[PDB]
Amino acid sequence: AESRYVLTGRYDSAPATDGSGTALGWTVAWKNNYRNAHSATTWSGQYVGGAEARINTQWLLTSGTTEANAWKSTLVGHDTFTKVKPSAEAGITGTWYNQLGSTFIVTAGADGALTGTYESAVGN
Amino acid sequence: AESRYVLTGRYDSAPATDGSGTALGWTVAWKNNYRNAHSATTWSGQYVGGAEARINTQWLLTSGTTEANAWKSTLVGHDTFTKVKPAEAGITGTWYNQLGSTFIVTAGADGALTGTYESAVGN
Amino acid sequence: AESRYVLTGRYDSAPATDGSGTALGWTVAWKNNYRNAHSATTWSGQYVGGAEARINTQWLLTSGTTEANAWKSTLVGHDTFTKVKPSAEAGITGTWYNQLGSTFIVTAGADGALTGTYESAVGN
Amino acid sequence: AESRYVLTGRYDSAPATDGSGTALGWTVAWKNNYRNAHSATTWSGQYVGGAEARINTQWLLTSGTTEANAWKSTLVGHDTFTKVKPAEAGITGTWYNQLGSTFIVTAGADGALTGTYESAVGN
Ligand SMILES: O=C(O)CCCC[C@@H]1SC[C@@H]2NC(=O)N[C@@H]21
Ligand SMILES: O=C(O)CCCC[C@@H]1SC[C@@H]2NC(=O)N[C@@H]21
Ligand SMILES: O=C(O)CCCC[C@@H]1SC[C@@H]2NC(=O)N[C@@H]21
Ligand SMILES: O=C(O)CCCC[C@@H]1SC[C@@H]2NC(=O)N[C@@H]21
Repeated sequence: AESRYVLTGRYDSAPATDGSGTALGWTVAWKNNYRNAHSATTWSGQYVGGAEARINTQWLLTSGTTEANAWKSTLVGHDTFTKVKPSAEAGITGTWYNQLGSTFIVTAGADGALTGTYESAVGN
Repeated sequence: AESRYVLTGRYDSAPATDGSGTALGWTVAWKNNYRNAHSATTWSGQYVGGAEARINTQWLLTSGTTEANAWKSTLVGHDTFTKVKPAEAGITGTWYNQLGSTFIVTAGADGALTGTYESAVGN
Repeated sequence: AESRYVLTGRYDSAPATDGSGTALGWTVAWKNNYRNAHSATTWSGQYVGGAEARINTQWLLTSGTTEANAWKSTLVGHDTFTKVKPSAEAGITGTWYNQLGSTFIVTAGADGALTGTYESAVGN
Repeated sequence: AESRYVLTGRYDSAPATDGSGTALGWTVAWKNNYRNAHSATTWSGQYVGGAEARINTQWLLTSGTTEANAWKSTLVGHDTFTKVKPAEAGITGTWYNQLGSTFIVTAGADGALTGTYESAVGN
């Protein structure tokens, strides 16, 4: 769909069981079959499980630029994701929304893979 | 392999018709069959082609932490990759950064990045 | 005092009056007359005025390292500051606390200067 | 001066007795008597002394935005400074980064950084 973009990423599929979060990250390149922003975002963060599951992230959004403009190519920010209807695999897998109203649909594989789609409330 | 970790990511497979760079990113979770650092790095940047191609990145390395220690969970840095080992034109290939880490990547026609990463530091 | 560190920074002393925040930043080097962490944090952000005044920031915390360890010298994060008892000068000047329970006492000067003290709830 | 902006910051004035670098940071708000970009940059990094001294930094450039646009308010990058114009040992002096910007700084004995910054880009 016009609003959805592919994501792929990785997570720690054998996380510590000592109270620590589960490290993960993913990337969206902002091209789909409808639009192309010539940019890519990576989110790096951790999954915090339980009934009030969260994925807390920081992100880097790099736009393709000329070399002369490369100094201003990368935005930084932070997103917190809340799971709709809340193992790390089962914990992460599902639909999530962030504070902007963006939506993150993800499946976590047994091998550490993250796959899914992202819809941003802003940009593009 | 002991020192290699899986990566995946995405890149702009139809970059602007105008001298831009090609936006991209990828992730490594630092677990393999030998070690687990309970952490993940994402690199965000752009590929700059030509005679001496480069991938210029900034990265975020998040470690799993308690919520109380989350304030100190994330390192930030910057890596520049070239194909010079301390080659065909394009992103696909073997790249090395300023630390001597090895990034071996395949770029699929429709935007996928897949490969392996071997870090010269950490773990 | 043992818990307090000097800060200095700068703010836009003639900000846009079009709904935009007021850009600012400051630095703490984590040495006082009691402790030295051999590190420094910079906060970069904006002041959002009104009765529910906020300073929203991202920060970089660099520790002194050897060259071999420089790759792991810098932490990144984000702090949101709430004003205790809420011009940009008057708006910014006061006592603020962040989500960690740290406290930021600042005076904004007519020339764009920020001066004050910082007490961190964590680290050191 | 038209192209110079005020900076202040702080540095560790008693760095570790052990080969560390000296942690430091500074801020420029991009308002002077000529222009106002409604933005501020902070540089966080460390000074590495010796024969060819360096200040290695990462920076955050926040622009004043509406709250709705705050997600895109902050650029991040990295600057490396040397004293080579495109000198006495220490932080105090005139430094240049890879963009050709000029950072003129005085380091006070007890941790103050003061000076001016002229950017080769932006504004
Ligand atoms: O405009 C672009 O270049 C592409 C869209 C970027 C949207 C960003 S990604 C980080 C932040 N979190 C979101 O959910 N949306 C924005
Ligand atoms: O120690 C860890 O938590 C995992 C290894 C991290 C290595 C980092 S990733 C960013 C930087 N670039 C590299 O090539 N290595 C380091
Ligand atoms: O441990 C250190 O190296 C010095 C103290 C660092 C405390 C950091 S600064 C960013 C974050 N916000 C706070 O209020 N405290 C932490
Ligand atoms: O355009 C602006 O908002 C103000 C000028 C910003 C210039 C930036 S600061 C980080 C980077 N390093 C430099 O020397 N210049 C750019």
